[PDB]
Amino acid sequence: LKRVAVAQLCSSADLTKNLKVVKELISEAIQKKADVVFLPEASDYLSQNPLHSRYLAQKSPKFIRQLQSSITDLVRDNSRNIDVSIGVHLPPSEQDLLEGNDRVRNVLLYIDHEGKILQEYQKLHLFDVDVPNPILKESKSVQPGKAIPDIIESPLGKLGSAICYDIRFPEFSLKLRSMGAEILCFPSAFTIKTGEAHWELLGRARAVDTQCYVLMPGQVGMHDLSDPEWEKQSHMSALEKSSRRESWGHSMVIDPWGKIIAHADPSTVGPQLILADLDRELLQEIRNKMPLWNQRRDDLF
Amino acid sequence: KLKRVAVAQLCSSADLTKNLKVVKELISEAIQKKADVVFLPEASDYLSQNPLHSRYLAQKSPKFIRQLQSSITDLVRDNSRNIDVSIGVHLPPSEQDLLEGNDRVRNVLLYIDHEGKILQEYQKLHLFDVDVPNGPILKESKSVQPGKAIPDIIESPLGKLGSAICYDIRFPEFSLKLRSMGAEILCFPSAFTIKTGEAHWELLGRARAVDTQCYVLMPGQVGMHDLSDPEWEKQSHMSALEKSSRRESWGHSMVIDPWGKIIAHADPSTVGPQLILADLDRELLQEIRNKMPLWNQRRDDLFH
Ligand SMILES: C[As](C)(=O)[O-]
Ligand SMILES: C[As](C)(=O)[O-]
Repeated sequence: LKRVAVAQLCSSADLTKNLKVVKELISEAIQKKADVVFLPEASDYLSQNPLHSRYLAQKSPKFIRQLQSSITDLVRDNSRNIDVSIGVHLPPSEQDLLEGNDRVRNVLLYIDHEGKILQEYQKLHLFDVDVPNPILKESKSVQPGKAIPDIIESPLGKLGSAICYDIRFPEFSLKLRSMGAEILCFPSAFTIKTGEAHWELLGRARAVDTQCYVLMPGQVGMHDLSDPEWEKQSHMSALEKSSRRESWGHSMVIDPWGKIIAHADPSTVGPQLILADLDRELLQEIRNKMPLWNQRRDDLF
Repeated sequence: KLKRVAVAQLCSSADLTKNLKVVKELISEAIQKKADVVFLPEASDYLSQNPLHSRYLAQKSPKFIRQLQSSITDLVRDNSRNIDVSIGVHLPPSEQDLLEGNDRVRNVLLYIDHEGKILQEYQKLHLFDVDVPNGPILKESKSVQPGKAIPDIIESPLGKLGSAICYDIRFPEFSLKLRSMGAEILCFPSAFTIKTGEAHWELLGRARAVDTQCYVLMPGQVGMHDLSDPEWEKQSHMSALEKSSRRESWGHSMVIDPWGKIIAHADPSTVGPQLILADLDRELLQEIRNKMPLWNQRRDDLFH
């Protein structure tokens, strides 16, 4: 058995405040003897609009460097290793700007106990949706990724990584299992409407489809994305402020048979951590008994 | 603006004549309820005791199908009203199969129109070869030969129909292909086990519905099956010890909208045959696809 921690939190537009929360969760995870901690999409910030995101993305590299230092500090202080999977934003590179692509990068970092970034997964499927009872277009601020993420040989086993919308495209999850995934993660900032309808369904489905443990770290609650300093500098009227967002939470861990084995406590309000012990022998037993990957029709599909 | 579907739940025996009677009653009920199409489960002609039994019964299936074709035209004529029928049956191996040393039966999903014309015979692609958790070892491939073709989209009275069977549901790329080809409605006629049914039946149907943004129809076998066949047991020189033929199906037949909402579901208080009805809404389906345009947002540059 190996221990995973899944974090649930509520990002503001203040990267400093968000970093403090992130650090506390990582510290809690080490104290609870988790070997890896998984944090949601956009753990560095959430923004009011594309202009705001571009402004905040400039601050993200410092957030990441301070986080790297904080992990090595926490590991050394507690005398125990932990790896961190965390959703952040990155600003466009110098080359991107020259090519006329001034969009930010929605990225999932895997940072090991040495504070080294082992992977930077850039979100492949962008959330451009008329949410059933606001009209969202992530591609107005965000640039899509160019590559399928490699499987990570984590302390928990073979890990396949994805972000939010990615979960809705089953071919991605299937590919990660084909590449050797035993564990999938979907750090997310889900809406209330789609969360109530599909969050648990999609997580359990991916787990059952792929015979993988599935980790679902989610943003939760009502966000306050106000940023007086940005609002002043860009000369905003209060009428064009868009600082309210709300996220579904219900962060969970699902076993390869679709059983929810850990779930966020709905009665606790702030950031929270959930723990699960993962069983490699149960995973192997499920795959042995129902050998889906020996039964696919690759000749046709 | 709405189109009515009927989904049948039944309990097949090894007796093709008895099974036909039940199928005929359900189709009759569907026409009376003004369903445009009726969907029946996998193995609606028969279920068997073992691979040898299946091969023996499959020889009787062509007669079953001809009688069914005739029954449909008779029912259409007598009610002055059209219906199409989707039904899981078995078929014996072809001469070409036999020449290749393949005497296994075909697990096929038939689409039959109101004139009794067979429009499609989809031969099941993925076969149920699994060790059931706290259950029996099952190997469909011992009795059944896997298909070699992706089923064409059927332009049914309800809309564009993508067809699959049972175990096919567990392979998301199949349902994804059906939607890519233009499906608006998916069907998974099944004979699902108790153990896997309790765990995954509702999950898989709802998942496929929301994955593909299609209506999903799930006609299921239900109950403890009577696989008794005295004349065949005699012919096979089967002892009473070998005669213990136990099989049980999950049922819980349902219809699911493209958002994953269950809109019709079998009554759990019946273990016998029953029909459920649903009105399918084309506007809702198109609305969902418009608001979340998944098929405009895939990464074919990476997956394929
Ligand atoms: C019994 As036939 C040859 O119409 O499938
Ligand atoms: C043919 As006998 C009744 O001896 O098994």
